[PDB]
Amino acid sequence: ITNLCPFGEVFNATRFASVYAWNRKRISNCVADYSVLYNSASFSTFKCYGVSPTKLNDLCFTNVYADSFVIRGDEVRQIAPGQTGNIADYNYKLPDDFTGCVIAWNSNNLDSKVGGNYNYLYRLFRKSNLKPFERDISTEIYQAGSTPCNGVKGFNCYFPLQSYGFQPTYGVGYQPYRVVVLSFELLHAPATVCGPK
Amino acid sequence: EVQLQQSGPELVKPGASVKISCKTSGYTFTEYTMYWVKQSHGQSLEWIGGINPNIDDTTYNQNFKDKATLTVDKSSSTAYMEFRSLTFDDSAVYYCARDDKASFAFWGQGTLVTVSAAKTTPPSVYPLAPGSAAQTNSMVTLGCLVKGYFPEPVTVTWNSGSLSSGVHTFPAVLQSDLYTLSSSVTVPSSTWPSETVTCNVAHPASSTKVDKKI
Amino acid sequence: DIVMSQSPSSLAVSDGERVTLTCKSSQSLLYSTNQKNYLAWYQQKPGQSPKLLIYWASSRESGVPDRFTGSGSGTDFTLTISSVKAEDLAVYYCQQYYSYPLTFGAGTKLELRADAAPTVSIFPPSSEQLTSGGASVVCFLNNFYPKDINVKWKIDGSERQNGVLNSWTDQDSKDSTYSMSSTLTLTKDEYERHNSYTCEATHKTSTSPIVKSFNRN
Repeated sequence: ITNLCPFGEVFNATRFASVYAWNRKRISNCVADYSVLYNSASFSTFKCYGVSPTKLNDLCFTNVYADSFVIRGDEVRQIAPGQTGNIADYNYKLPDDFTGCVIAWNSNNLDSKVGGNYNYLYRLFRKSNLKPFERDISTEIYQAGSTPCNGVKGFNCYFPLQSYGFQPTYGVGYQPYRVVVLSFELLHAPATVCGPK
Repeated sequence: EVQLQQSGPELVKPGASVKISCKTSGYTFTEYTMYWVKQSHGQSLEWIGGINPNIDDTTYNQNFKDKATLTVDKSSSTAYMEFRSLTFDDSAVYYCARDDKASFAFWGQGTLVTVSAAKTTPPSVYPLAPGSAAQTNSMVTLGCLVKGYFPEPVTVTWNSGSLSSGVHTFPAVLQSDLYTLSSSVTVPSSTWPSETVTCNVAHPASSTKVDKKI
Repeated sequence: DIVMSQSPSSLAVSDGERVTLTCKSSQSLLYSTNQKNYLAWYQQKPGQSPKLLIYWASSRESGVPDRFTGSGSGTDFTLTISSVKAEDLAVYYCQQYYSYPLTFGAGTKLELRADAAPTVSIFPPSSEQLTSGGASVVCFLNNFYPKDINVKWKIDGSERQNGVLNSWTDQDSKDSTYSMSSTLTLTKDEYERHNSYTCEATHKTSTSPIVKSFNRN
């Protein structure tokens, strides 16, 4: 077959985005081999929601969305259909009809940054619960009480984005894990990205 | 609604400390914010400070610097306010203010903190009677003084509670760390001085009862 | 800091009349983003905790009756009641939510009406008082209106202010009037060195102050 697309670019990427600013790379009109991601057994945690990993070779879809973000080690349970937590209601939410898979692995040596990584941010405060597959990039000041603050970091008026404290010598805990969410959506349109023939 | 259970009254001395609690029930304690309002001088309201329990932040007023501290208890859902270096001006009623919503802020009952340096003394009753043998007014007035009692208040009844019509009870005034009140009733001339009355007081803190005849 | 004032401090209201309360701030409390005025109106019953009635200066809280209407924006604010009742006898306050620290108002307390005239009832010191080593001449000022009354104490024609204690209570609900006591303390040595003890009260409804005295002999 011809025109083999680089589907493994999202797993071997050199730069990852934050959780509140998660990127979505559209992949279309190519052939993907799913045995590289599941049969190689090189990832730490991986689980498909609704589909079987051995049946993606004969059952194929029209479009795939590749979501990539870096979360903590205990926070991998929040990336699931129907969950609540610190990033499930604020940064990234999966719906109950989620038919994709979640592939994750431990990025200990590369994304370590001894001394405190001050690049990746995440949301603790928000005025409402986040919709599934919705991204929030704008950064205003949260107001949990009746107090107008115009650029004031005083009482009850703070920044709504913190830093991921990452330590290289720690029992696993909040370890940075690179999570790639491959959404598998099947529509009534003619299919574009299918498996090997 | 929102149940705000506060502590009872405290009787402390200047120089010591005191603790004021406010237990919440019905809603999430870690969601909303807690505020404290001190009501002094009878009607004036003063703002002490605030402390959002979620991330434990705390702010104070300029009038209450280095005097009151605010801590929370997540396991019991009770807020704490501890006063240090108490003075005579701190004798006021403290309230627990919970900011549930901007439409209505829920208030508790009030914590009466009386601070003074005095011992519990039994009251001394002095009866009063006019010295005029005759008058043009058809109504006569009788008096009853209550001096040297601590702490406030006492129950003052006239003729064991039977003479309840036309009774003027005055509040207490503080002089030399002791409280003093007075009472007066309006009596028609047809009964006085043809019939006698009595001034019955009762102090629940001292458990003494004095019955003086007028 | 942000300060606020109320005008006036007290108002005599009758059953059925409308009343307006004015709360003026030292600066504008208008937030341009939310387009709301951060100011609250409170009402404290005598013996109870204060409760919030009008929030954001234009909205009525659920459970408050429809007579309480809030208005005003920016600097001038007005709390308007259409028709008061017997349950409206309370004190009102004004609090802003614009900046820290939070500033409370002075307090506007309503009164009753009208036209009470006082009397003077002098009392000699008791025999148990002089046995204890002191003396006390008291004269009660009951059933008067308004509360803005003044009293003087003159002993042997000389005015003395040492030991003058006033005791003023709230308005009695049975007659809508006030009662106030005045106590002058002195020792037994000062009681024997003097003969006449007079107290004199001045009132607005009288063109001459009412005098009353008694003799030691």
